[PDB]
Amino acid sequence: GPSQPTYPGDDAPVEDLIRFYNDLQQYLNVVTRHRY
Amino acid sequence: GPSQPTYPGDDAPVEDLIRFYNDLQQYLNVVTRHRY
Ligand SMILES: [Zn+2]
Ligand SMILES: [Zn+2]
Repeated sequence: GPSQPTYPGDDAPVEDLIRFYNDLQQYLNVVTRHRY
Repeated sequence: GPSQPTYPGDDAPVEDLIRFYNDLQQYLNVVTRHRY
């Protein structure tokens, strides 16, 4: 599956936290075998 | 709004990454003024 996303840091702009959130969602969906 | 969640670390168990994901979602919804 996808490799584990890198956390962009506490001080990242909101746009980058949103990007990380989306990548983390995808990662967790694959790890849990639930790609919906 | 809620304070910014603390990242639990790359090596956290999946359950804790899910918990962080949910807390981050709530945080981002409030920051973007879109609590749906
Ligand atoms: Zn892979
Ligand atoms: Zn507050």
